[PDB]
Amino acid sequence: GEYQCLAALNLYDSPECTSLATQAAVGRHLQVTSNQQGAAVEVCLCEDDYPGWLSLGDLGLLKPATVLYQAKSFSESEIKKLLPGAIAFTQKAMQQSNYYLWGGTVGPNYDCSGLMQAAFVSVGIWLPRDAYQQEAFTQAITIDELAPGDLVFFGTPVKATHVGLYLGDGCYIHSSGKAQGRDGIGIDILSEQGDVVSRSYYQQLRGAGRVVKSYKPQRH
Repeated sequence: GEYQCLAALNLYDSPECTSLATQAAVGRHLQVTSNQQGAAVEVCLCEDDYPGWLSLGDLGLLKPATVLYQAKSFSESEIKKLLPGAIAFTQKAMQQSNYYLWGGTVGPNYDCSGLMQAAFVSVGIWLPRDAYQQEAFTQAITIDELAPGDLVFFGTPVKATHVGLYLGDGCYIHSSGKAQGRDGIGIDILSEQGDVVSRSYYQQLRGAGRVVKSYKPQRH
């Protein structure tokens, strides 16, 4: 059935609950499946269709839904007006102590795609959870077409593995990891003239996307 989260919940990428997949903010809706494995149960968050594993203890942090989640729609022009608020969310998040948390979604500690999802949700707009899904979902544009509030994608030939929010003037805001990044939220530029972090990510640049609708996944 469908439930509302009474507290922020961790969802894991396996029944073993050793690696975080996403986090569900208080008030989100999820569906609990009959697939229980080990000490966990498979769930699927409603707003982004994102699957993961919930500890069986956390079932007491759910309240049954009698009104099912339905996604809101926005026109392209409505979305344009909301982009400044998404940007502002990221700027404020950068100012709170934070590190790069794989699966971090509720804050203050984000992963790259989790920051994007949280920023857009703050203005009412849903994105899918993972970077490759955010690229599939958004309207592909060229690098040269980037405008503030568009998403910047980085990764392998197979898929995007990283994402940031374009600010203008080649600059973007993102959460990035330890090995090549800042271990948290910061500013980089799409230029080989940038600093070593900027250069590292620039080498992996894949594409760019514009948010032209709010995500409305399929009801399973």
